[PDB]
Amino acid sequence: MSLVYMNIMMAFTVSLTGLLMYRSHLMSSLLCLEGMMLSLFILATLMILNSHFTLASMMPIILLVFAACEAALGLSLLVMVSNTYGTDYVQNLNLLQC
Amino acid sequence: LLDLIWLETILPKTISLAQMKMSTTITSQKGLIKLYFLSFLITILISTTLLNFHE
Amino acid sequence: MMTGRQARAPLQFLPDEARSLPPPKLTDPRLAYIGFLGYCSGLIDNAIRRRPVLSAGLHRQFLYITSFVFVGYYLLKRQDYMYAVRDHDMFSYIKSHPEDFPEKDKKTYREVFEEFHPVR
Amino acid sequence: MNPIILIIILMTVMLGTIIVMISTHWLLIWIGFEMNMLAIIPIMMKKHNPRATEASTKYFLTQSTASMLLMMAIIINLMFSGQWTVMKLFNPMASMLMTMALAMKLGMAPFHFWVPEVTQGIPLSSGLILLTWQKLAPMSVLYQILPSINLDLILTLSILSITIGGWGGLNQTQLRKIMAYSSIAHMGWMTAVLLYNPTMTLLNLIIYIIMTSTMFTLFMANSTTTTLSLSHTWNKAPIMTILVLITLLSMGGLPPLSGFMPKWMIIQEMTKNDSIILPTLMAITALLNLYFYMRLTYSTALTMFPSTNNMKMKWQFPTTKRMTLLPTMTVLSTMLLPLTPILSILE
Amino acid sequence: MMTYIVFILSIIFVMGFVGFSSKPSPIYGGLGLIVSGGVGCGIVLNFGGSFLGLMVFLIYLGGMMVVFGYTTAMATENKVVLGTFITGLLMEFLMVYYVLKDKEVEIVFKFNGMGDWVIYDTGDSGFFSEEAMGIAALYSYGTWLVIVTGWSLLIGVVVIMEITRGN
Amino acid sequence: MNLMITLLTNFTLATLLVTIAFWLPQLNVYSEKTSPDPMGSARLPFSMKFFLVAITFLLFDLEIALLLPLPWASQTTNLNTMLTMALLLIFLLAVSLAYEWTQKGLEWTE
Amino acid sequence: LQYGPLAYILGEKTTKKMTENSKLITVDGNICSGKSKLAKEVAEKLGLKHFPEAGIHYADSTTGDGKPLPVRFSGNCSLEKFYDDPKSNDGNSYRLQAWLYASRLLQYADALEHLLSTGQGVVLERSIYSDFVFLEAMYRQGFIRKQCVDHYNQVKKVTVCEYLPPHVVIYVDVPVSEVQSRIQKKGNPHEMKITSAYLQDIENVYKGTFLPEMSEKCEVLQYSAWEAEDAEKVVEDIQYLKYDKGPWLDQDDRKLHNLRMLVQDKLEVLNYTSIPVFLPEVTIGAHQSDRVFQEFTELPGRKYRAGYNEDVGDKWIWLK
Amino acid sequence: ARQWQPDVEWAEQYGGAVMYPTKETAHWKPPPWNDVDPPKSNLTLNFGPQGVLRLVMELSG
Amino acid sequence: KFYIQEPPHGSPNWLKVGLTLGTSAFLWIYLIKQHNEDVLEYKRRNGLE
Ligand SMILES: CCCCCCCCCCCCCCCCCC(=O)OC[C@H](COP(=O)(O)OCCN)OC(=O)CCCCCCCCCCCCCCCCC
Ligand SMILES: Nc1ncnc2c1ncn2[C@@H]1O[C@H](COP(=O)(O)O)[C@@H](O)[C@H]1O
Repeated sequence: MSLVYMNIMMAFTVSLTGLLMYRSHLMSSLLCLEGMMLSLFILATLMILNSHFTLASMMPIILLVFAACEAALGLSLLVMVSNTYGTDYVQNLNLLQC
Repeated sequence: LLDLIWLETILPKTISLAQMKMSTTITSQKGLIKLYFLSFLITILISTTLLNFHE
Repeated sequence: MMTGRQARAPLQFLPDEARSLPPPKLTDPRLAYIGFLGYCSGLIDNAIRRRPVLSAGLHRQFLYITSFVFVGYYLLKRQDYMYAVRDHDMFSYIKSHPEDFPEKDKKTYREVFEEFHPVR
Repeated sequence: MNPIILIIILMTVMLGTIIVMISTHWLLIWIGFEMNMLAIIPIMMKKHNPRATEASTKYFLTQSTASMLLMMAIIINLMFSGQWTVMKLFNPMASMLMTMALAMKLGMAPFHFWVPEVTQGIPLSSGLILLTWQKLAPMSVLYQILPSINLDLILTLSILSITIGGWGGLNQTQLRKIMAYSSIAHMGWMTAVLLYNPTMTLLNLIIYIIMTSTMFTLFMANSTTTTLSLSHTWNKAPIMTILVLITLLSMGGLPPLSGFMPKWMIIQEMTKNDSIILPTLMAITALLNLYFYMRLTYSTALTMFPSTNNMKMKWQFPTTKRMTLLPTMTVLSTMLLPLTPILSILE
Repeated sequence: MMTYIVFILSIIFVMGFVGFSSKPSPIYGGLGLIVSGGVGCGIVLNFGGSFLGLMVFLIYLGGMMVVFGYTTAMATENKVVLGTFITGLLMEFLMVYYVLKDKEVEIVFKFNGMGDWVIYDTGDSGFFSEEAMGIAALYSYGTWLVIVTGWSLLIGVVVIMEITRGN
Repeated sequence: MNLMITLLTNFTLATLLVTIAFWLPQLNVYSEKTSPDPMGSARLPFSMKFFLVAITFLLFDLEIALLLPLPWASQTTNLNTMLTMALLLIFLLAVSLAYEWTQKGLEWTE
Repeated sequence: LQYGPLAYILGEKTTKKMTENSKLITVDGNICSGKSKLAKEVAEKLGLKHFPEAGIHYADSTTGDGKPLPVRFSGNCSLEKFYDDPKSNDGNSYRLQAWLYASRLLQYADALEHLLSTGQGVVLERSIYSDFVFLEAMYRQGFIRKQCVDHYNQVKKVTVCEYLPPHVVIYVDVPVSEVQSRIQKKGNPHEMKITSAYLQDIENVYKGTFLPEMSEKCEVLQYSAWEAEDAEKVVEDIQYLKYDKGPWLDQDDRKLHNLRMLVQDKLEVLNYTSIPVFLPEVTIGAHQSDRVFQEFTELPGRKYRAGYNEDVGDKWIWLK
Repeated sequence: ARQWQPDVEWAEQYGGAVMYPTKETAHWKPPPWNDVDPPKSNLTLNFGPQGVLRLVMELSG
Repeated sequence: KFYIQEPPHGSPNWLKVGLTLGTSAFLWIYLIKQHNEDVLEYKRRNGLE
């Protein structure tokens, strides 16, 4: 298939591996998650425009709306954690081991 | 020597102490999220390359 | 397993061809066991809230028994329907494939040589 | 939380799972998962302590990563088929990605590491919702896409889930983590019989939902979180110890309890297909779950741990709680094995 | 070169994702993701999807990344960053040189090495963009889609007001 | 291609003006100095209010994103369905704003 | 359930009845501060309901036939044996103190339940914010150990966080000399067997922690002995208050509805009173708990749920 | 003489975070009983004269 | 009078007990009606009369 499809998939897997290796910040996890969403938007948009499948042109907008509401929910979770501890560190979240 | 010690040991006790040991090692986890998501990454890489599960 | 059959008639609990089957009798052992489960539900219901277990809520224990028999009768109808559909599909497939199910010649035991193994 | 808002949010959770179940379009499957997560997050944060915020953070990240992998699997299906029907996938790689995403949504191993933490952080009723209702949607999607699932992948996930969920719960004293490793083990048991006969998958789903529903209703009825708090029930209410006795013995699959029914039908279906070894290792693993259920019953019911003086005051207050359907869910979860051929209603 | 402009913007898109995915900070992570959103929007715009690229700029970089930078800037105020950056860039440029010399590459699927202009259509669509009519069909056809999306956004407002309340 | 040339010209003129503005008054020599704020050295207090108005913007922006193809949606054959879903979306935006009002969401950013 | 969330759905809001007269006031003092009649006079001059001081048999005073039950079913403890033998062998001191704190938590739950279900204010007597003043006195006397105090503070940590403090706290300045004078002027010989440093420890924990830790999260009042003899001046001081402290200000229907759903569930209030911490002073063993529970099944009106007992003549049980 | 019911020490076996403490999972304290942790401030400004008045605020946001 | 408070179940809730007995009798008569319709439909489809 197309080579730009390989580059968008490699962008998705790069932001995947950035999401699967936490450094410190929870905001970095959310930014890797929304980079995953962005690569999904680009890939779905290129496939839908390329095949001229007209009724799926409304699909990437719905993807964008749902995952942006997902990101707003994530930011509210991060702000509750930032009120609890002070940072958005992931090593603060070690209460539920016991 | 046999029927309070060795026959008592061979079938139930080695199983008992081995399940105790492996029960400790499975829940020997330090409860940190970086550990578990790095294990998810090692899961994805071993599943793709090491196991031929995409075939 | 049989989801290709009940995909043209969706969400029907008991289809129109189920009424060709004989319904489970009201004296069925399965239905009477479900009524026993209703009695046990009444007993544990009085037990968890500290009532006289064998006396309190005869209306309530009778409602448990009535409700379990009422649900279990339709469940037994669906059970008998699905097993009847299973045997009907199997037998129509056996008739529509004669070549896959051969009539094996049943050997009489005068030809059947099993090796004798002595016990001593 | 406002009760009208609580009813609207719970109906949004149920609406998300219904939209996963009824829809024929992949985007509507993904939308149902998004609605499910988006409405279940405040159910976990009903009490607004730091443990619920941590649990909802871990739950949100795991279900969000799973939903992004689900949309990637859908998008590669749109590459290799140009269409959106919810049926078998026309790509091995989309099959592997969607099976991994549904494994992260079920909490199956080796994506299981969020289940005991999120079960421990949240309250008991939201834990009940998590461990019963949230398994209904990805098992429906796995019920629909089984002509494309890699056999070795789903069996590896299944046996690794059973071994980790068995060899984990032997150490625990928290009741919610015991239910969480029970969840991991039972989802291994459900997905292992999936490609052989999925009616047994739905049977194990019903019997698991009934047993976990009974157990969390008992845990809400006594307000117990640990093993010792469960074992101090005998002087507060003696019958609740008997009920957790019989139901914990059911969840490991004792004969002739009804929790023996699903895995007996699973070994009955896996040996039809000339797998003798794999259900043998699975039944060897399930005896560990049976062992720590025995340990919990020796803690709670068959012995009587010594109480305090304050229990005499709680003698004088019977339980003012909504124990909704608890005798019904106890009778169904233990005395159902004589009705084993009722499983054909799920065909 | 200019025939390969979607490929060039795709390479810049991957370089931006390796740039912020090595995670120096949430601030520079947001900065790199903004630059990546712009170049991925350019990738969308080079296939004729002008409305979806303007949805990227108006919604993604317009609302959501602005709220990410807004929350980052008021709630926060390496070796491994540079090493992971050069690791990912070496992986990407090995892939680039492979497909430059071979005109074919298989990472997971098999892929072409031509310019990605070769996957188009040669006709005209009359007096409408096709994608404009497809999004205009959201209201006349997508009744169920608009219902579930609007209900999810209403419950999104309700959920955020519940969990940011603190009590 | 005219668009990318124009964007390159505007970005290049802006970058050139910024380089000149940062490096022309460095050619002056004048001197060096010591150079030692209502809040002195305290940590920045996190305002819940600002975050709430940012998320309220983001949710109403998503509802706007659903509302955007209406000038193209008026051209449809199926006008009753189109008009019903359009008034439905603007009413759901109004219900979002009304729930934001009445359950005390717009406080100290009213 | 007569009250549930369906009651809140159908319109039973808690700020309808919550007028300005629905104020929670607690009058406090030492063992002989003489506040028991001041509480009744303030209750009959402000239109508030008075609750007598909870002792061993407060749960007996709420449940059943109302009479104080035998000391094996309720309490397993006494104030008089605490007065005779404060450094007792079996540890009756902390057992009595834990039973008293459980009874005060039940009393304060009844106070908030009355204040939220009827809207009628409650004059309290040594509420749950003023119960550790006796425990710390017992510990400073050496009547108990450290782990008893840690057990009580764990139970306090998992109970008092859910409840709101009262509006007004009235404190009665009576010195220890007048307290011992009224001890001799009572006539109870167990109560006459109390030394000086215990009353001094109660006074010290009072004036050093309780009024300083409540002077910010409620309105505290401090009065002497003689000026509290006229309760109408106290009622005058109550009627001219500018409420700006406590968490009473930021209460909607929903927070107080959570509080009302919490306080009417008696077992959920009494839940973490008995956390499973094996402290041997309060630990009643399994055979003894068996014996007293089976005898509790044998009491008239205690065998079943209260509307199902056939030894007291409940009718229509077969239709219940 | 009679039937053995457990002592305190047998029930102490089921009163921790895990049944068997190992050397790695030994640092655990048991979680709170009501499942609530302790959560673990007001702004001050110093307006200079930049008549002239030096206001010093104590702000609550 | 024995109890110091009036208990929540001192008198039977006649609404609830009437609902119990009426719903149970309704389920029995509807069950027997459906069963008689089923056996008559069986004997009408198979012609066993
Ligand atoms: C092929 C299969 C097809 C599908 C078949 C059907 C599957 C059905 C699965 C049902 C699972 C139900 C899980 C829970 C659903 C939501 C109800 C719930 O959790 O309500 C919580 C609610 C909270 O009330 P609140 O005021 O917050 O009080 C908490 C403390 N103050 O209230 C409470 O906490 C009340 C406490 C008791 C609640 C008990 C509810 C039991 C309901 C489930 C019954 C068993 C499952 C159904 C039968 C088998 C079906 C397979
Ligand atoms: N630790 C304690 N020592 C003595 N009395 C206590 C203690 N805790 C509560 N009290 C009660 O407080 C009362 C003192 O108030 P008064 O009714 O004025 O005597 C005693 O009679 C006891 O009922």
